[PDB]
Amino acid sequence: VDCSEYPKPACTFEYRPLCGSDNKTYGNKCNFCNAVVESNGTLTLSHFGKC
Amino acid sequence: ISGGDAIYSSTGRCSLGFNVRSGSTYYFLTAGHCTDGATTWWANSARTTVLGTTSGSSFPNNDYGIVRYTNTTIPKDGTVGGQDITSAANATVGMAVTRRGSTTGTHSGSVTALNATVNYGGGDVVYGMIRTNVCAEPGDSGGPLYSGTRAIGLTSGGSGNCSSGGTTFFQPVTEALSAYGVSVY
Repeated sequence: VDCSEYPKPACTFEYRPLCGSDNKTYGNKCNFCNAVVESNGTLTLSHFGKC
Repeated sequence: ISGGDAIYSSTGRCSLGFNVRSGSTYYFLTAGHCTDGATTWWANSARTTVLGTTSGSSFPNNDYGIVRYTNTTIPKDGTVGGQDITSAANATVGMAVTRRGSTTGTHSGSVTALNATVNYGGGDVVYGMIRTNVCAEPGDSGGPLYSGTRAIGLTSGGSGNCSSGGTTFFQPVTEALSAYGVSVY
């Protein structure tokens, strides 16, 4: 996952989880990438799937 | 199984919008972004209970899809959780609505705008959407938006979350019904 085209003002809501370096499960890639932007690039991907 | 319940495809989990039928053929509606590229759907994460197979899918532009039931014994309730649905209606600004989804459950709010354009990026743009102040989170895609016993829309997407508040867009269900020649029951 590349969050380069983020942020996005809206995300669809299917669930395909990713596990962030903050130990939070992100519900989909769009949600994860908007969070990376919001953290100003400090959040990273820990692994695919739930945390 | 009824509106708002989890549905699983090969790729992830969405929510069932509404159970609908044409003649003697039963189907369920859900979001097009969930039906896109999915063939078979199941009722559980283990994929042991089959529901059926995708029969139509419209996304982007619109955001609806329909799955034809192949499972003969599963109960196909014409409700949303326990709520009965008896008809479909057009959304209006100011209308109180309720959404149900497989991740967040039931949340209420109101329609704040019609015919909105939502750009999910990469050329995925959807038009004609209902905007509301109801929250939603991943997994809630495709679930029903209803008002009383009236079917109004299918959850498509948005921002924010249920803890802090959000904005969610829904595909008008009337359009899907029409496209597929099916009706709620």
